Formats: sequence, structure tokens, C-alpha cells
Amino acid sequence: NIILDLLLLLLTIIYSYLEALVKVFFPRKRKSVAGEIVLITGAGHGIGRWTAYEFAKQKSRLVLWDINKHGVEETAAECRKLGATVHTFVVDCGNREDIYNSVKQVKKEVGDVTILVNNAGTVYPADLLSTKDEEITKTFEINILGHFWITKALLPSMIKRNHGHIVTVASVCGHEGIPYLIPYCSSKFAAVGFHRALTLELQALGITGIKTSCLCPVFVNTGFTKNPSTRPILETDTVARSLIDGILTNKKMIFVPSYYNIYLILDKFLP
Amino acid sequence: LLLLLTIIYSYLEALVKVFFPRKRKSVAGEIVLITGAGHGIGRWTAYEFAKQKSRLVLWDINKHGVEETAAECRKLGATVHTFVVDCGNREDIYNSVKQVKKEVGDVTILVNNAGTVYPADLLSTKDEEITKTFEINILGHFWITKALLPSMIKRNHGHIVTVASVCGHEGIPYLIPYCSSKFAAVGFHRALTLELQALGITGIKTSCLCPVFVNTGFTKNPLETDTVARSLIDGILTNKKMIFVPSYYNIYLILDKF
Ligand SMILES: NC(=O)c1ccc[n+]([C@@H]2O[C@H](COP(=O)([O-])OP(=O)(O)OC[C@H]3O[C@@H](n4cnc5c(N)ncnc54)[C@H](O)[C@@H]3O)[C@@H](O)[C@H]2O)c1
Ligand SMILES: NC(=O)c1ccc[n+]([C@@H]2O[C@H](COP(=O)([O-])OP(=O)(O)OC[C@H]3O[C@@H](n4cnc5c(N)ncnc54)[C@H](O)[C@@H]3O)[C@@H](O)[C@H]2O)c1
Ligand SMILES: O=C(NC[C@]1(O)CC[C@H](COc2ccccc2F)CC1)c1ccc(O)c(F)c1
Ligand SMILES: O=C(NC[C@]1(O)CC[C@H](COc2ccccc2F)CC1)c1ccc(O)c(F)c1
Repeated sequence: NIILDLLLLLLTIIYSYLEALVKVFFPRKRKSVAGEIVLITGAGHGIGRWTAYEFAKQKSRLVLWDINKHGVEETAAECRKLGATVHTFVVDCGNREDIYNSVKQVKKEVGDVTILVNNAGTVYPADLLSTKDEEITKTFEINILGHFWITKALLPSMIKRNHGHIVTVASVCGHEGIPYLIPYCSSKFAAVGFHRALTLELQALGITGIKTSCLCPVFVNTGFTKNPSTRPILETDTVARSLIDGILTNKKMIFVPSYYNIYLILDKFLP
Repeated sequence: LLLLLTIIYSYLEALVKVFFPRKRKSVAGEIVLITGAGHGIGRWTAYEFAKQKSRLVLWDINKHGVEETAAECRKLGATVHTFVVDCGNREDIYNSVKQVKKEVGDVTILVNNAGTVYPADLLSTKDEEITKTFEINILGHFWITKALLPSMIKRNHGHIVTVASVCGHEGIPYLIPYCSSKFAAVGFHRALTLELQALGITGIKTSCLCPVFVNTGFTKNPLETDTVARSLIDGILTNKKMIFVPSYYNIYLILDKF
């Protein structure tokens, strides 16, 4: 217990310092996203909202979607103060029909989205037998099925121009199971799979201009879930910074904190 | 290079399997519910359970195919009950669980095998088919497990078998909706294992079957059915959590993480 704490803590410093060393010695080049049409779902609060702020500083043209009218317009007001041109829409990102109709409006009002951030998410923590079936369905409808309908609507223009970036906001819950989050983990594993199979298909289809990134943070202080009872302290602006740095550098799998990948590599060796 | 790692891992495993073997439990007299048992993996898994002397509950939307499996199981000496159930339909699942309870009793081993696939690139897929894929390959696992888990918990004895794929571990072009639904099946199994553990439920075991392509006619040809059914039964009896078919496929998965 004292031995395994000091063992993994040393690697939380070893992997982290090794990465910050390679990041200066052999760096990945940063692209520009200025003037790109960025659509962010769940832009009304938390990660989506702070990702919208990063894109506003990057000089992108923003399209913000959310079911919360007040929340998304509040993010847009901050983005406009940052100097960005912003369009907001009230869209249920778990509703296939609402998504398609809103994509026609985005096309007519702004133009063709070049960067899609599938951020909107839901969760109803409970043990399997305490979950409501309506909750399981909502979780899948928003966390994964919505990613299909939005990507399918926006991908044809990106393919035609051979230029785009599909950003999947998953979780470390898409890599490991967590108790009381069975429907949620399952939907997040589905998001990781969509990103992986999408990357491989574009490659197989000879589509070189469309990039893919998958954001996998640990618990974040956004109010999305109730703070763990007794238990890595992660703030919203840190996650939004990690995501923007990942997108600009065309990084496929963005773990937040980046060192979290050692636990994932370790699990693939355990008895 | 990789052809050698395949022979090395395979022979290392067959060596440990005789030197330090896992003990095999009995499933004789257990009430085993197998979904999509009207053909392929589910059918040949039903045959393995019939030889194991289990009581069988076979579900499928293919009535003729499921009664054909049942006839073979009965020849093998097993008692078998068949039901025509859409394992992607929540209402049909719940009503059928009422009928299973009234006619057979409490299921102790659940095999979530029923599955669907519509190969096509993302932009060629039909939205109705993406929904069907999720409804059957994962959402159905929630409704069936939720219905059958309460009796297993009460008795602290059960086994939840998730039939996923290597597609639940790696992405495949032309199988985006399918891979996504299979990743969801792997995640359900992983989070379910960890939750039972956290809740102090020691008697309920979990296994996840992840085969590569199998010659069942599930998809057009780019591993035989009886081989997969044998691997699954050997995995269940030995309480193995992750059953890759072929078992050596795990080296490619360990390699991808580097
Ligand atoms: N918070 C964490 O601990 C954590 C960790 C890892 C990953 N994530 C993921 O990050 C994403 C954003 O979560 P967050 O922590 O910023 O949460 P949040 O509660 O701060 O905000 C999520 C936003 O999504 C919106 N939304 C919900 N349902 C929607 C729908 N049907 N249509 C449109 N918008 C909808 C909400 O209105 C809200 O503004 C989610 O996909 C979540 O699963 C969160
Ligand atoms: N065949 C492969 O290459 C392969 C590889 C890995 C995993 N798998 C998985 O193995 C499982 C079984 O596939 P298979 O290869 O034996 O296919 P199969 O075609 O031989 O049979 C699948 C069975 O599922 C039944 N089914 C389909 N929809 C159903 C529904 N709504 N309700 C009830 N039953 C339903 C079908 O009637 C059929 O009998 C699936 O979960 C599949 O995804 C298959
Ligand atoms: O950890 C996240 N939230 C915190 C919770 O809200 C509260 C704690 C429970 C886990 O509780 C236990 C775990 C193991 C044993 C016993 C527990 F009780 C998960 C939900 C969380 C939620 C979304 C994410 O996307 C994410 F990465 C992390
Ligand atoms: O491999 C399985 N089926 C085979 C196909 O039926 C036919 C080939 C395509 C993949 O094609 C390509 C992949 C990469 C590059 C170029 C391709 F053309 C998948 C579907 C298969 C199907 C279910 C499973 O569960 C599984 F594990 C495997």
C-alpha cells in the first residue's frame, strides 16, 4: 500500500517529465485554426464553454450548440468579448431530427463547419439496478448516437474539400470501467470506438485532409457529476487548454492528465 | 516478425495451461439463457452447454433456427425451452423474462450473444441501421442483464457472458457503427465486473468473448464456429474475464498500446 503509492507516484513524475522533454527536443508543429468554422456541442457550460474560449482566442468563427439557451448565449457573449464571430443555436444533440434541421440552418447562416467538437454529454450515476431505462437511452442518444448524426451531416463537405477535424470528447471512462457509471462507461467506450474506426476508415478511403482527436479527461470540476466521496484534481481551463493543444498538433488521443496513459498501459499486463 | 510472436505467445500459453491450470467449475443443472441461439456462435454455445448438462433457455427472432438448435440440444440429453424474443426490444425482453420465470425459473448464466451488423462506410450507412446495431448489440444487454441480475444477486451466484468482438478493442473500416456498439459491449462488461466487486458481490462472474472473423455468414468473407463455442465454454468454466479468439490476438492489442 505504501510501496505501490511511492511506485506509481514516481512514474507520475517520470512519464510527465519525459513528455515535457520530448515536447521541446522533438516538437509536433502547430497548425492555425483562424477563420475555420468550429461547431462546439455542449458549449453552454464546462469543457464545451472553455473550449469555445480557446477557439475564440485562436480567431476561429464559432457555432455553439446547446439545449440551455441562457448558458450557450452567456458563452457566446464571452467569445465576442475575445474578438470572435459567434452564432448560437438551441439544439438537442441527442435528437437526430433536431440535429439535421439545425445543420441546414448552420449551412444557410454561417456556411460549412470545418472543425466539429462532439462535446455534449449526459450521465445519471447509479448502480445498474438503480438506473432508469429512460436514463440508459438518454446516455446513449447524447454520448454516442448524436455523434453519428452530427458527423454524418457535416462530414460530406469536409470530404469534398479534403479538410476537416472531428473531435470526440469521450473520458477515461471510455478506456476503463468505473462502478456506478455502467451506462456512462459503455457509452464512452462507444465514443472511443467511433473515433478509432473513423480514423481507420478515412485512412482506408484515402482521405488525408480530415484529422481526428479524442479527448479523454479524468474527473473535472464542472458539476457534471457529484465530486467523489473520499478520493487527481483537474480544473476546466486545464482541460480546454489540453484539448486546443491536442487539436492544433493533430494529436489523436488526448488524455488529461497526459500521464494517465501509464495506468492504461499497466492494466494491459495485470493478471 | 509477428508470425513468430504468434507461435511464441501460443506455445507459452499452452505451457502455462498444463503447468499452472485454472480450475474448471460445473455448470450442470444451471439455467443458461442464450440469445441469438438460432445460429452461429449462440447455436454452438448451446451445444456445449447441453453436453455440460445445463438447463437451456434459447432466445432468437428466428423461430425455425432456434427450434433447430433446441432439437440438437435435446438429442445431446438436455432439457430446453425456446422463446421468440427480439433482443433489441426492451418491452419484448421484459415480458419474456416474465414467461421464463413462470415456466423455467431463475436464469443463473446469461449469454448476451444476439448481434447485428450492416457493413458500409459511414456516409453509406442508413440511420435506421445504426439504431438497430446499438439496440441489439448493447442496449439489449442492459435490459436483459437488469431483468436477470436481481435473482443472481439475491443468491450471490451467476455468470454474465458478453459476446463482443475484437471490434470492441480495435476499429475496422466499413464497420464504424458496429465497432462503436462492440466497444460499448466491452465497456459494459468492464464496468459491470468492477461494480459487482465494489458492491461486495463475489458470486457473480463475468466473461467477455472477443473473436476475430468467424465463418457463420454474419458478414461476407474478407476461424470456425465450433472452435469459438469451445473457447467460450472453456473460458466460462474457468471464470476467465477476457476470452480472445484466437487467444494469441492479445499481442496485437498489447502492441497497439505502444
Ligand atoms: N466532468 C467530468 O468529470 C468529465 C470527465 C471526462 C469527460 N467528460 C465529458 O466532457 C463533456 C462535457 O462535460 P462537462 O463536464 O463540461 O459538463 P457540463 O455539465 O459542464 O456541460 C455539458 C453541457 O452539455 C449540454 N448538453 C447536455 N445534454 C445536451 C443535449 N441533449 N443537447 C445539447 N447539449 C446538451 C449541457 O446543457 C451542458 O451545457 C461530456 O461529454 C462529458 O461526458 C466530463
Ligand atoms: N461472425 C463473426 O465474424 C463474429 C466475430 C466476432 C464477434 N461476433 C459476434 O458474435 C455474435 C453472434 O454472431 P454469429 O457470428 O454467431 O452470427 P449468426 O448470423 O450466425 O447468428 C446471430 C444470431 O442473432 C440472432 N439475432 C439477430 N438479431 C436478433 C434480435 N433482435 N433478437 C434476437 N436474436 C437476434 C439471429 O437471428 C441469429 O440467429 C454477435 O454478437 C456478433 O457480433 C461475430
Ligand atoms: O469519477 C467520476 N465521478 C465521480 C462520481 O460522481 C462519484 C464516485 C463514483 C465512483 O465510486 C466508486 C468507485 C469505486 C469504488 C466505490 C465507489 F463508490 C463515480 C461517479 C467521473 C465521472 C465522469 C467522468 O467522465 C469521469 F472521468 C469521472
Ligand atoms: O472482419 C470482419 N468482416 C469482414 C468484412 O465483412 C469485409 C471487410 C471489411 C473491412 O474492410 C477493410 C478493412 C481495412 C482496409 C480495407 C478494407 F476493405 C469488414 C467487414 C469482421 C466482422 C465482424 C466481426 O465481429 C469481426 F471481428 C470481423
